[PDB]
Amino acid sequence: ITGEEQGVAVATGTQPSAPAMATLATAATGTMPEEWKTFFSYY
Amino acid sequence: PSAPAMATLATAATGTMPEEWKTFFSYYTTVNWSTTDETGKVLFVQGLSPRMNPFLDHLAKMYTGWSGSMEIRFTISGSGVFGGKLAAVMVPPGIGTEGGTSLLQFPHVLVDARQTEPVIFNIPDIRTVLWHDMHDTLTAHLVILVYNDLLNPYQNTTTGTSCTVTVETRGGTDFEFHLLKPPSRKMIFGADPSRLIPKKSMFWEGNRLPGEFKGFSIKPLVFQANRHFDCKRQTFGWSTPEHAGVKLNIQRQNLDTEDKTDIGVHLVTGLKTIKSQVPDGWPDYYGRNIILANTTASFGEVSEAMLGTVVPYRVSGKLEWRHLPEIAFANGTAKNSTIVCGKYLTGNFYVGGNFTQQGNVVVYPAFWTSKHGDTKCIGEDEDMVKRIDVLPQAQTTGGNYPIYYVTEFPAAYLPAPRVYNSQLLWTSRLLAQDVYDIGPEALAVFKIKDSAGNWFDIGISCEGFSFVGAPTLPFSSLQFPLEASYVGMASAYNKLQHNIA
Amino acid sequence: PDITGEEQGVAVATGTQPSAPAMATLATAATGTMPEEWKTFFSYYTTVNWSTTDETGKVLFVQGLSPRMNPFLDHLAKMYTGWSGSMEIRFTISGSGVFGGKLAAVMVPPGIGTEGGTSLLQFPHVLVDARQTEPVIFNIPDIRTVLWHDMHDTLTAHLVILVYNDLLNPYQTSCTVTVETRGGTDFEFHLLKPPSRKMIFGADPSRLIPKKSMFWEGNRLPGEFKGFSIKPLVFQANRHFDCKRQTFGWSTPEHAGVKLNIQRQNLDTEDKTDIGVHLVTGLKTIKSQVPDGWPDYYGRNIILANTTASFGEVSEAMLGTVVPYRVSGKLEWRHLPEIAFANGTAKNSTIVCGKYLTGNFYVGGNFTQQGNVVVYPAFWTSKHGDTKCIGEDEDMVKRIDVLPQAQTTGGNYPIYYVTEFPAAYLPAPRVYNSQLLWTSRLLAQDVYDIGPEALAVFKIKDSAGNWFDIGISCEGFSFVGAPTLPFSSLQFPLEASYVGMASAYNKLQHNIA
Amino acid sequence: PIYYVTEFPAAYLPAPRVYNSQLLWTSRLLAQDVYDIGPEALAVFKIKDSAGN
Repeated sequence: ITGEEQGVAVATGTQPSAPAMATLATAATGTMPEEWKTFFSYY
Repeated sequence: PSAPAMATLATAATGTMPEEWKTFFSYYTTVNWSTTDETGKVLFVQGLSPRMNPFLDHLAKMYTGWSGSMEIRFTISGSGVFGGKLAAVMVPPGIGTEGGTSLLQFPHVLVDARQTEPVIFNIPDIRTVLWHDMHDTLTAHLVILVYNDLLNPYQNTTTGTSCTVTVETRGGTDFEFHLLKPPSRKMIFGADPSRLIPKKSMFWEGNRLPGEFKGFSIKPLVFQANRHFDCKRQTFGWSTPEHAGVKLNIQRQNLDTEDKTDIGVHLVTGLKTIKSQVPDGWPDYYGRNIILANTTASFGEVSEAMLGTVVPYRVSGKLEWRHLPEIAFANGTAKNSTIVCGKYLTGNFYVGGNFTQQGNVVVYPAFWTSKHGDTKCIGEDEDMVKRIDVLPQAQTTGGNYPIYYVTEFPAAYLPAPRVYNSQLLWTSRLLAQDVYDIGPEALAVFKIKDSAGNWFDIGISCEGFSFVGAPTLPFSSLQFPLEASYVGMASAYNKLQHNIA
Repeated sequence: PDITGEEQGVAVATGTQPSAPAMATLATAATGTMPEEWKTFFSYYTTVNWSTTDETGKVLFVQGLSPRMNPFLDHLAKMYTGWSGSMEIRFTISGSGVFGGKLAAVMVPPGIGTEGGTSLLQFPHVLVDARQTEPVIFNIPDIRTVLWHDMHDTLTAHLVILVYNDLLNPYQTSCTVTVETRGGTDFEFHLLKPPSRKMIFGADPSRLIPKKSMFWEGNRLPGEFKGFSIKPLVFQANRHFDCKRQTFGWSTPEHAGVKLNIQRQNLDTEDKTDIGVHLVTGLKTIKSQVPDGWPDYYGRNIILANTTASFGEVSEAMLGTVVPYRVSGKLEWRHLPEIAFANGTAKNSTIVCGKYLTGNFYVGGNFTQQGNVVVYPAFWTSKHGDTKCIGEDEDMVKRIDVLPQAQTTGGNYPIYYVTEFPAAYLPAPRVYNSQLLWTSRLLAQDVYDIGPEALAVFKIKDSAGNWFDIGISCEGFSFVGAPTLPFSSLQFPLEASYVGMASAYNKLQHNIA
Repeated sequence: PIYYVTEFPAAYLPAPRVYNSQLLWTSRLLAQDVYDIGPEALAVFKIKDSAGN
């Protein structure tokens, strides 16, 4: 069966951490996703 | 007198839907997947060109442009036992297929070696312009890489085991030719390069010397001037392509050796010229510094002669000539029964033969003397090819190698005697009278069939040299009844494919 | 499941799919297209000449309905096996308003005979004046007996352009008429094939005469083609091949020399005054002991004398230039001279040559070694009093067997193709040929359907619009339908089109200024 | 560990060669700036020959 690009594949893990640590990091530094398209830059 | 009725009855009898070449898939190639093909190895590269599907191949000759996508139908026909994974990568237009392993960092679909159904790929039609032109190569590519090697559990036959991948093509739902053109009409910047290689081997003459085709040779380098014509009508040789032989005016012994011991040398006049001073049909390959000493009668003492057969021309009378025997060709004034000069067609042209009468005559290159030690086809040597002012050439063009066509010519010591030919005679007659589509960065590709599934692409460049993918393919394995079949315009920098036992 | 259909397979999307419909619409707008463009407009087909000398009822243009009538349909036809429907004819006369005459197009139904004569005016004709100053548009209905037509059907409808009123010319010239064709609304191809899948059975007569004069080599001696000649009787033994692959000759179509072997013996002629002679053994033979490729024409009674100086012989046998066959050493041969060919018995120094190639074979030449050689027939002459082209004389045409021969046949005169050969004091040297070389290669490799009383008629066309019909008989001989016509006028770069199967003993057609 | 091998002429030594701790460029850099490679870390560069080895 043809396997997709995006990944048709199976997920696996063992004893993982949380995703709230991602929120912790996002708090640490307020990095909105696509910033560079927001502010001019000297030329 | 007529009726629609009659047309209705014919549709009943025969079932034709009025444009049904767009519905089915048609054969394109078969690519061998070996149990010895290393990861990343490129199985299959093919840029979007209408020229694939035979039917669009036909219809294209009648159109100036094209658009839309096309479909590729793979049939992976392995056993249920074989393990293996085949990668499919679409290359954004203009990015090269340089090296397999890398490409894999594109987005890519995986195709398993044990698939029960064929796979249909729609090569996208990414374009910057509203409609393409019949020669445009800056198109999206499809690359089929090997991702995990073809595992066969069985190794009792230890090596050389294989699987078969057959390719079929169709117009996409949206493929549509654009501008109607008469068949046979030359497009601006070139004629249709389809008519370059005859269809059948039977018709294959070499451009160097007349003979029956006997196979192909591969070299790292390639070089020929005479009767070699580029895609764009330029030609650095000196001859019209007709193998008519070279017909000359014979001057008497006025500059023949005066202290001779052997058959004399006679300065001649070309009478027809393409290039100044050069007789039309001067044999291109012969030894430098030839010695005509000891040339009593036999000529077999000469090292690299190009002996020619002789016959009279527009004599209009009693044949006052003597018994015209054979000629040795030469070039370069000498102080004795020798011919010193070489490397260039600057010097005066001379004729080795027992001639006494002044007049005009035809001579054909007819036999090759050689040194007793020859193991080399006529034209192996740069040093012996003859230049006017420039030798064209080709070397490995992005992993693609130049080929010489090989043909028989009678040639003294050499067992199985051969001459190397740059261009097929056909390809030469054309490309003389017409300009051809082969772009500066192009490679017009042909497909050479014999039997047993043997095939190998030959491609023609701008310069008009024949190219091949790999450098050592066993030509020895082929069957004579070769057949050519145009393919398309492949990007010069790609690798040409090859599939032979 | 296991079964796989003509159009099936998993659909897979890779990478960037760029919204096909929008771009397709953009392109469609960029260049409008109808379902079949080649049916909306008229395409140049053929021009035919019209001379003041043309009596009433002279046929100008004969064209049985086919796809070949139009360029685009002609090219498409490669992809199909069958056709149906009508074709629209647009024809024009161009001429000075001073000229006067009328021309009548009639759509001849299949069963009618397409010859001239005033009776052909008497069924629905459309007529054009030399002053009309407008194309006239008339339709060719597709009358059939069979539900659809094959690609070679000879039962098709016919178009004849007659001279109605002669072409008067106040001053004292040839006008020109052009034909433009168009697919009808009803035209429709049928069973679909790949091109490169050659026509039916590989027995197709269309593969006989090459489409361009660039390839028209002759079957008697090598060289580039110079037109045709008419004769009351036409004959040749060698390289002549019948419908049935029967050949009374002694040669394969190869036309690449004679593969012979020389015996050292000088045959003890006069030590002077002649080059002596060697007997010959052929390395190869298609028939009886006959070496492959002796010249079919040369003088009997070859008096070799004084020949030591040069080949000044009368009534020549072919002089031929010589090569060593192949060797493993340096070169065993010496100073190979020009050969002169001969057959029969060496009764004397001179070789007694018969009309028949039954005797031993001999060559005049200063040989002394033994070895294999190849010789090419390369020069000829006769006595100064002669002007006859090579192959004209019955007697000099050499025979093993029955000498095939074509008589003036049912209003048709057999023809020789003429090509040039190197020869001297024979003004404009020519050699006569029963066949083209392509019609010798073929007819060797394949059997054909050429009927016992049927001819395969080909339309050979000048540039200047002239045309005439050449038909290949079961015997392989070419025929045309006049005792004499001005081939002198013929422009050298001809083309041929296959016209179909026509009964032998019906006259052939011709239209030359 | 590895030696970058290069050729400069010598006597009596077939296939003359020299051993090198660092490419010239890998030395030019590491002079001009403080690259952040750690005490127990390796900056890994993948070397692909033509043909894929």
